[PDB]
Amino acid sequence: TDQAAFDTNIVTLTRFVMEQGRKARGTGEMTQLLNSLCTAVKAISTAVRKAGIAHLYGIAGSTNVTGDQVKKLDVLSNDLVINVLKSSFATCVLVTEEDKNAIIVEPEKRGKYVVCFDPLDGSSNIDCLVSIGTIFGIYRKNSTDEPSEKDALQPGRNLVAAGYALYGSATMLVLAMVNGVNCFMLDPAIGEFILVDRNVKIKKKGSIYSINEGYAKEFDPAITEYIQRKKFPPDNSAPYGAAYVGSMVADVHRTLVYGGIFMYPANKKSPKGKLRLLYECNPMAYVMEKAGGLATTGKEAVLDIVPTDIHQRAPIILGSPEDVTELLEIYQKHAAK
Amino acid sequence: TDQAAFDTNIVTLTRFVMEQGRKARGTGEMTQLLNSLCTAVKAISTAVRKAGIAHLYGIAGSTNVTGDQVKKLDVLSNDLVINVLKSSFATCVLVTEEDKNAIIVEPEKRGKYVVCFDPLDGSSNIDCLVSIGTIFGIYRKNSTDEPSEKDALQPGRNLVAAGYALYGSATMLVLAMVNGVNCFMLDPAIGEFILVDRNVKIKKKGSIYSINEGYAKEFDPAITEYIQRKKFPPDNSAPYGAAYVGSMVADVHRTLVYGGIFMYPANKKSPKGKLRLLYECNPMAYVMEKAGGLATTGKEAVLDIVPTDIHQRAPIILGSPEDVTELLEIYQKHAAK
Amino acid sequence: TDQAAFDTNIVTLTRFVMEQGRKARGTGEMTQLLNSLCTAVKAISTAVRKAGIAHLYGIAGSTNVTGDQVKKLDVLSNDLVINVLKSSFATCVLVTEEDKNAIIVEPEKRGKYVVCFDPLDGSSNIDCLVSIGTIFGIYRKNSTDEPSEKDALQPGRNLVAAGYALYGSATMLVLAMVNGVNCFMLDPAIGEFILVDRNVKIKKKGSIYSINEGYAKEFDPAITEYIQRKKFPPDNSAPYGAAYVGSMVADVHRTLVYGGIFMYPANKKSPKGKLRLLYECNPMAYVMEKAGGLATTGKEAVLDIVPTDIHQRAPIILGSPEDVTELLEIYQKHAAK
Amino acid sequence: TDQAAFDTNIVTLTRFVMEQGRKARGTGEMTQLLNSLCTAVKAISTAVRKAGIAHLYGIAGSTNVTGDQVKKLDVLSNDLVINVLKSSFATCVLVTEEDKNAIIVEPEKRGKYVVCFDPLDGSSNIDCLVSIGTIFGIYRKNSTDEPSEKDALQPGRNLVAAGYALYGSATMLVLAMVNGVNCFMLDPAIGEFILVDRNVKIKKKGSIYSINEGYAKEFDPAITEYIQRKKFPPDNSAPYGAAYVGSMVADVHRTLVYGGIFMYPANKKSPKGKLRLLYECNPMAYVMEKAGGLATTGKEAVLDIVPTDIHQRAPIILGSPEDVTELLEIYQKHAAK
Ligand SMILES: O=P(O)(O)OC[C@H]1O[C@](O)(CO)[C@@H](O)[C@@H]1O
Ligand SMILES: O=P(O)(O)OC[C@H]1O[C@](O)(CO)[C@@H](O)[C@@H]1O
Ligand SMILES: O=P(O)(O)OC[C@H]1O[C@](O)(CO)[C@@H](O)[C@@H]1O
Ligand SMILES: O=P(O)(O)OC[C@H]1O[C@](O)(CO)[C@@H](O)[C@@H]1O
Repeated sequence: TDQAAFDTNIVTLTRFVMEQGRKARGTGEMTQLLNSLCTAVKAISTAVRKAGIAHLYGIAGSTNVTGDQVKKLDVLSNDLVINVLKSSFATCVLVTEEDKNAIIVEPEKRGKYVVCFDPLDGSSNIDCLVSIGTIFGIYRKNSTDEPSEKDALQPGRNLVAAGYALYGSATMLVLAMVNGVNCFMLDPAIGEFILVDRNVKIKKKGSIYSINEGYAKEFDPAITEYIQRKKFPPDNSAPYGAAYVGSMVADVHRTLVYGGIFMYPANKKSPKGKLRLLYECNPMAYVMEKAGGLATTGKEAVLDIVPTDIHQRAPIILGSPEDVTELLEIYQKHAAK
Repeated sequence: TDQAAFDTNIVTLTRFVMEQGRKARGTGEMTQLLNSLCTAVKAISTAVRKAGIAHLYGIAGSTNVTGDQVKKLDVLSNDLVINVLKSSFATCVLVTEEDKNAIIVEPEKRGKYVVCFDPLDGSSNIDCLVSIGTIFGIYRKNSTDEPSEKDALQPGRNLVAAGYALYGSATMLVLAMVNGVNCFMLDPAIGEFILVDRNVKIKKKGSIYSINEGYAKEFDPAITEYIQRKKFPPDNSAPYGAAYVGSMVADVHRTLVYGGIFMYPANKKSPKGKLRLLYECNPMAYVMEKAGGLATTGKEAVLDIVPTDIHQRAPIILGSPEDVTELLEIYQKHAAK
Repeated sequence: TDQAAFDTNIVTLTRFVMEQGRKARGTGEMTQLLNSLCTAVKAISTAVRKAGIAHLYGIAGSTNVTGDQVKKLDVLSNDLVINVLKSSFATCVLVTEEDKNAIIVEPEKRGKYVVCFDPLDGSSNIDCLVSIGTIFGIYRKNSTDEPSEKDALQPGRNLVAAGYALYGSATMLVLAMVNGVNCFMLDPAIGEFILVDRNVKIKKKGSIYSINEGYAKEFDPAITEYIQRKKFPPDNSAPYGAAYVGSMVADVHRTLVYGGIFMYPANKKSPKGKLRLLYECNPMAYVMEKAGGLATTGKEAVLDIVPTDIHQRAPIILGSPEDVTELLEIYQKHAAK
Repeated sequence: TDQAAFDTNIVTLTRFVMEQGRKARGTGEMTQLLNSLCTAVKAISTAVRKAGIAHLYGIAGSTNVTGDQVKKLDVLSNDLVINVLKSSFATCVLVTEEDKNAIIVEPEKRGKYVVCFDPLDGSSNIDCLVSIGTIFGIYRKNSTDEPSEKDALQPGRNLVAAGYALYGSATMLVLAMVNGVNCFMLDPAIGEFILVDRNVKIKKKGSIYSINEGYAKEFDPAITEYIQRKKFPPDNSAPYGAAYVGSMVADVHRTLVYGGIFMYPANKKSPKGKLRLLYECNPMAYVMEKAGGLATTGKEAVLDIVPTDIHQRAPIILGSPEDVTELLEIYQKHAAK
């Protein structure tokens, strides 16, 4: 249909819960949440435009000496991305990798929305200005009793909203709850978030794939098989392209468009991959599923584990329900016993 | 005291009610409000950097032909500054000058916080880039029954938060409720509001005054008396300075600092002045009082009238409790009968 | 369907100064210290507007630093300029307010220009948060001599252009040249003082006087037996309004975009006015007479003054041809005995 | 107490190019089309990043505009550049991608430079929202002749500088000159490509190859019987990782700030590579060999190519001295029969 109108309007993130929220007859408590992170999708959004060199220590007021000499900004990100959560007065179990374990919230600033986020999708190789941003997750807190680190030990299948934050050039927060996916391209001129492509649905026939191809030898003859099919497509087909930003997001957000498919299991160096799942190989996985995007580990659906530790890691391979789920009959071609 | 610390923190506006709000054991409903205006203290904040010439029609997507040929942006301001209020789902009586009368809110997006604002402190003479911004007001809706235009007919004395928005260079939202005043200097780099001088208290001994001195002849021998005292300070004193931006804000925000005092009654041309009080000669008046700032009309305390019409206008003279209230014994020197 | 978004042939100051000097093979060295002056102004806007991430607000504590009575933003904003400029080499002589004695740029550079200015005049009135600005002229000199203070000593009728801005609701760099009055507005999207306000000439007999009537008893016989003239135009008709910003910078702005009577008479502390030739008289006033707006001092004029000190208070008095000629005629007639 | 806030002697690109050319009286005309090229890039960052107030998103409707397969941001971003540039006069010759045939700038201007470029290469990969960029070289020519296509036809070993940027997590304008590799980062606070990343040279034998292994069956004998070499370095040790951005621009970036093996071999649709001399080979590759990083094509090199068409696909293959020499040695040895 065609009628893309003129201005006098915007679509923030507040409105998304401010609106849908009451339609669910509630408190607007679920919302006390993500704004603090919305406020973050801009906060660090811009930190990297500067993160490069003469911008951080001194030239920004950085004095909370954290680390040995391998970082500080990263910690500074989450360093306000912590109490900000307390500033919402509704935080329960503030789940964060930065800390060995979470931090159980004080009697006062407590709710029933356990935020489980990665305060940084390993920006590390920030020296190139690649596609990175924020990460998060949450549960409507299943239990009741004095919240210990505990409950952040919950599957995405019983998690109604796990998510990231992509600052490419476009700071665009794709918010999604237990119903669909929706991106909020920000507007700095107005320091305001603005939705853009109303509702997302995972594509079905891609053409680019993601995993690390720099890694031939060590990989397995089951994954190093799905590989063959792209390179050497079998019944007279055309070779799958690829672009590996390296990132989980910057490749698992391409998936949100054109046609990408991450592949990343036990890299042999590591027994499961490189994503500390509970706020790594999950937020994305969840967002795709709502969108009708079949997420998984290759040997297990990413949203269905008994979280055997907070900072536990895991694999994720998702994209085209024909292409990413194609690996079933690849893992199922390599069938020896 | 001295300990002005380093970074890793910010003080928005959300937090002010998100925080104080629960300390009042409520819904966070009062807050669904002003964010939409917070979102505005930035929204138009920047409209004037452009408002000047090659920025508006076409070059911004302006097509909702309002007026004869004397404006459009102004209407465009409030043009989104309207439904934005509906986007909060808690709006009752959206009070706005732009319209002859308010607009009574539909059953759905209704609360118990009647927002009474001036969507524009007569920017008109925008051709100079002077000190202007937003305006507002609100009541915790006293009645109950089907809200007609009605209730926006309420005194500031039974109004717990009337306010403006000053974009000088510094977009700084001084929020205040029934308890004190607090300004939120924005940060565009993060499109985020940031409080600055914790708590305000009206000064007591100024040195600059505001009213229009271009107007000798028509003024009265009671106001054209307070005048004498400044020009010709009596018992061997020094002449009061002045700077009349022209604006109500840009002079009644100076009052918030250094030492100003607006004077502005029936300009004779008009029977009460030029401020359509209920969202003009009031927001400020109220903000000063909390701060221990004695507001008034000269012949009546600005926060105590039976609102004899929505768009009704009125006078306001406030500042130093010795200086602005000095007029009592001036109005009281000119005592004839 | 059709697509429309923005300007793709933008008129950058760089682009008018790169094509305006073509009247006679402009050499291509004017904009040298112009785009090099530029960056400074461009920058200083967010001083008053922003806080970086923390400015004077937070760093040590509320220490009683009463040993001086001048803000610190006054040297970081000055040096910056005195530093961005010398790098284009074109410098010759230097004179400011936030400095002392004539400082120069070695015969290891040098070009042909003598910019006389003030870092960001007003400063203090940014505390009351007014949208103030800054005066700043430049010189194309006649000298084989090594930069003595006697070199800057030239009246307005001998400059190349005068310039200033006002970081108010968008900075607008303003400069006067052989062809007239332009007005460059600033795009923050890219940080750009673009020509979006071409030529500018005011209204012949503008109904708006200008000055702080609070100084009533301080001015000489003219202005006074000249004030009520405007108060109630002897012609019985339209009396003058007043939007006297309060801060000198805009005292010239608003007026310009209109037509009014701004000025400064010799009072008590000012038996020679107070707004220095080299930085008030020759820039803004050179902008003015050249704008087609009469500019005055006291009895004499700015376009003809030679200081003893590069910091010599030369009065100022300006507006529309009729608006000010009336007054110089006031003087004419006020020759008295 | 002490006061600290920012830099007050900033190193503007304008300021390095205004002082770098002093090696021998730089004439002061280099930065002419440089600050005039500048504004364009400076601008184009918010194309991908912003939407003005509305871009392609909202204006008419989702009309099936399938008559073409190239975005519209491709001409507003091009023209803009081809328009900001001609205004400095210094132009000589013009060659792009988003245009056709040699377009020039009349003998009513002209200067000495021939900037060959692409408006914003990548475009499309901004839909998937990747932080892409743009290649754009410039020429200081040898010609008494009237601008024939035969004039641009010069290899890299005959330029004055090559340049590009990547509007990713802050645009960084990058340009190579007689003295080496710099890296100007962009301050949006004032819109400034400043020198905050001085000199830059990579790691000698960088453990990170570069290219889309998805193209496996498409490249010539070298890369292939060269791939597993890096997969498992014959030295048994450290195998190469891969952060192949996916988009050519950063395919040169990240690498640079590290050390890797980026390249492009002649495949099916590319029996002459695909990344044109005048805009891929001579800019970025001139940036490279001059960066101290071996740059290649196929058998021959970029620094020595003469096109039939100003749009002639010249392959590209580059990285660290050891990283690529191994490969040109691969060719050496791969002389075969
Ligand atoms: O090892 P690679 O291929 O460079 O991938 C980068 C990895 O680092 C991270 O940023 C971890 O923080 C992951 O999300 C990501 O998978
Ligand atoms: O008439 P003056 O002195 O210029 O004052 C401007 C007036 O216009 C307004 O902006 C009205 O919108 C008032 O708030 C203000 O008092
Ligand atoms: O009220 P006063 O004493 O005339 O001071 C205001 C004037 O003085 C200044 O401080 C300097 O001229 C300006 O900002 C303004 O023009
Ligand atoms: O996966 P492919 O087919 O090699 O395409 C990606 C490459 O092509 C381009 O589109 C042009 O080189 C670049 O962005 C990138 O280097």
